[PDB]
Amino acid sequence: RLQIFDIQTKKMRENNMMSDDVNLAELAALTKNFSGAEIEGLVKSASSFAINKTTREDFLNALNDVTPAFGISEEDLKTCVEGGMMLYSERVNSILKNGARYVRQVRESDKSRLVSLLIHGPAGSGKTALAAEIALKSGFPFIRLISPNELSGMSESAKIAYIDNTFRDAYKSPLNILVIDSLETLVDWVPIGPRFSNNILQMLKVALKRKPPQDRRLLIMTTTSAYSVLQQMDILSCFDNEIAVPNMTNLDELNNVMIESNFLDDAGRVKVINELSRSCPNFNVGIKKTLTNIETARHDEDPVNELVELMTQSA
Amino acid sequence: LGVGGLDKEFTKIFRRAFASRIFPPSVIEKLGISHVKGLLLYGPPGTGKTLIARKIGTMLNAKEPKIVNGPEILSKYVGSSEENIRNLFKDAEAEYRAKGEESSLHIIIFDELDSVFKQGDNVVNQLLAKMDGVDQLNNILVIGMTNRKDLIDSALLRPGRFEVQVEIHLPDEKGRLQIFDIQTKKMRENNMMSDDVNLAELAALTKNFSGAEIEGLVKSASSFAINKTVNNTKDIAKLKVTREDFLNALNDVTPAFGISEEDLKTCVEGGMMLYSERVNSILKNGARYVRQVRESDKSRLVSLLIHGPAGSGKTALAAEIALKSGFPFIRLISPNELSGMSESAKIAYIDNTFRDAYKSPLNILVIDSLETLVDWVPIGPRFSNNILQMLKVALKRKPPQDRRLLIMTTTSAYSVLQQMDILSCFDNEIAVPNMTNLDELNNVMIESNFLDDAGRVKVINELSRSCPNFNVGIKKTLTNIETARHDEDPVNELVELMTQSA
Ligand SMILES: Nc1ncnc2c1ncn2[C@@H]1O[C@H](COP(=O)(O)OP(=O)(O)OP(=O)(O)O)[C@@H](O)[C@H]1O
Ligand SMILES: Nc1ncnc2c1ncn2[C@@H]1O[C@H](COP(=O)(O)OP(=O)(O)OP(=O)(O)O)[C@@H](O)[C@H]1O
Ligand SMILES: Nc1ncnc2c1ncn2[C@@H]1O[C@H](COP(=O)(O)OP(=O)(O)O)[C@@H](O)[C@H]1O
Ligand SMILES: [Mg+2]
Ligand SMILES: [Mg+2]
Repeated sequence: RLQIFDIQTKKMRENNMMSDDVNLAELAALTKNFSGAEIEGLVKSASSFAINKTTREDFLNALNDVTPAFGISEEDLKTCVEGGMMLYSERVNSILKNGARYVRQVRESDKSRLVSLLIHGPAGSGKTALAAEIALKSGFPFIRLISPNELSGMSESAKIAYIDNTFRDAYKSPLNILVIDSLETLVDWVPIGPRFSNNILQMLKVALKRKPPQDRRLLIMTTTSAYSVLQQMDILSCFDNEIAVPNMTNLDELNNVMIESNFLDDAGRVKVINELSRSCPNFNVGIKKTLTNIETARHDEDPVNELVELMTQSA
Repeated sequence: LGVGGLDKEFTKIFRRAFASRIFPPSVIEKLGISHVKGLLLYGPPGTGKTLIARKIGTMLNAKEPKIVNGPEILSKYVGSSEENIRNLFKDAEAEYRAKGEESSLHIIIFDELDSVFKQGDNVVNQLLAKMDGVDQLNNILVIGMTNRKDLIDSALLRPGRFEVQVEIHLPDEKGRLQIFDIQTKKMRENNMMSDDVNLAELAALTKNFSGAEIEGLVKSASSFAINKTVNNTKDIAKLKVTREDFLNALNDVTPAFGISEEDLKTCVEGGMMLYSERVNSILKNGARYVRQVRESDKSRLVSLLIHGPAGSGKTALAAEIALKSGFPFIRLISPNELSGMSESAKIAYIDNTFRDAYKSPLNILVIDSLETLVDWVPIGPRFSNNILQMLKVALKRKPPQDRRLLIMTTTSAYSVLQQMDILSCFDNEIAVPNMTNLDELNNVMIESNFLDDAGRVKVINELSRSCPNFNVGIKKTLTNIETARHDEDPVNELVELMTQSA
């Protein structure tokens, strides 16, 4: 990419129309998966800044207007899928360190060019947020997620073609990561029949075992909440490891979350725990329920007496 | 003359199709016979069917053959398609009325005939009318060429229409040696070729090549020598191609009907260690089967089913046996290749693959995920019946004319198949078990150089009383071995992962 920058900026350099503070070497590193036309567009946008004013900052600002293919889907992953992250238990830290180890292994090994992991647990635990958070810290150039929102209102034939085209594009960068969300909902599962589409299932089953070409590598993460259903369709031999995400069952974790969420002074935080000590000592709820009950209690006239009632109802 | 290889398939053609034209009309009328007016040739593409016709045309001093393309005729408009047929024979019609019996021979060539039957009738009727009906013309000879003889309707093969039929095969070692001489005569005769180039050695390296590929190889070899001087510069007096040029050129042309080595090497095999006696026994049996195939006449078809627990390592043994065999033709029909195709498309693809497999002395077919191809699901159960019968029939059929292939398929649903009643198709069964002893784990850890012996013994010490009755396949064990290598505490992580997997 350095030579492409040289070719593009030779004309600018040759007429002393370029500042001396701009270094092309750093630009050659900032643009990680750009093409020639992308560099041309970047140069044009940067020159537009100088033209409109009547430098390095011009290029740095132009970098914010051009988004390349094979880039990072920052908005979809960051905003919707992550709305808080607090270490309420040791298991979260263990899961995060294992994920980091796997991410580093994928980058620093030749034998492992394809790793697939399955994240399953009761609904509302937070599987999807962990899946996206692990990928965000990796820093790989390419990241994409497949969720039902993309396939809504489509026919089956278009669905297969779309997924196959995405997987085809996945094999054209040094590093890739893919996320799959709510596997059961993608296949249109309803238990009365049961009813579902078999072609999509077979296509996914074939895809999940294929290896990339030319010393290339990619990582796959999937999230599910129907482990038994997947057991019925005997596709458990595709994933090389599993991770379990349980719910909360101790009052200490609830206290830690309450402290992290800035509920109120310690006086009432002690009273809530004291009441729940003998109200229902064996509650079992997820993070999503608690982080919405805390939100609900804050806006009420009697937060202490309302949060306890909500906890009793949920349990 | 200009044609090498085919020797016995040319004398027979000349005996029947052309031998009569030489003699004077007097003796022919004396005998009371008639000249043959049809001829059919079939074989794999790019093997030299038109060349023999053109070269045999020159001996008789006949007019230069005309050519017609079947798809071209069919694609044009209907009116022009009907009109153009009468144009081909115009010269023959004129010269016949001009001279009579003493006219010269005219030869016409027709290519891709089967395209007309693959669906058109007007052209066939007009062709037959000019050569069989009351409009008989006694100065033409029609030659038809097709790659699939079974599709031509039997009505055309009876006497009076395409009486003689011939087949063309891929060249033998002698054929490749002769075609190389035919190609390099000009270079040899003017001293532009080195003395270190040996053709007898070149003949063996190119195994399943056709004539066009040999010509392209010569072209690339010449290009290699030419490029070495440019960058035009007057030095061209000692230009002489050499062996190294052809050896480099060999790595440039990839033939059809050839080894798909990339799929065999990259995706399937990435590690192989003999940790037990059973692996050695399996490999020995595979080698024995290969040698049985190579040096026996009674066995021309062998099919095997390798079965075991999911993730046992099935796909690795098959590819390892296949690669060491050294066969000219190796191929796989797998869900990766069939992905995204329709049902009828799948049927046609499988049929075409099997037909192509019948055109080499030795072949290997690897069918991957047999239960997945049929699209089976235990819930219904659901499956496509039509594909099942195709696969059931194809697994017993024998290749024609003393050819041989080995089919191998892998599955993990032995109960489903035995229920389906298709277990009579497979000649033999092989079972690959999982690891059940810690001494095997010790060898697995040792041969991968996981870490030093001091920490090596500790893992065994811990597993001795952690969980002595583990049962895990090679894939999961080797993945855990590698995933524990990038951690701060290899021992605890490895022990916990291996215990959890069990
Ligand atoms: N440690 C944590 N792990 C997961 N989620 C957390 C954590 N701390 C806070 N949260 C909050 O939990 C909320 C619920 O998680 P998330 O949105 O990932 O749900 P989910 O498991 O994908 O949901 P569903 O099962 O309905 O598909 C997130 O908005 C996140 O803000
Ligand atoms: N001796 C061996 N036998 C089998 N596999 C081995 C051996 N040594 C190492 N391996 C590794 O085992 C891994 C598992 O192989 P493979 O994926 O083909 O198995 P499988 O049981 O057919 O898998 P699948 O679940 O896709 O059906 C391969 O990556 C190979 O690297
Ligand atoms: N035995 C042979 N000797 C020399 N050249 C051959 C031979 N067989 C095929 N060829 C090459 O094949 C080319 C023509 O083949 P082609 O007309 O395509 O036959 P078909 O169409 O029947 O496959 C020629 O360029 C010729 O050099
Ligand atoms: Mg989910
Ligand atoms: Mg396999």
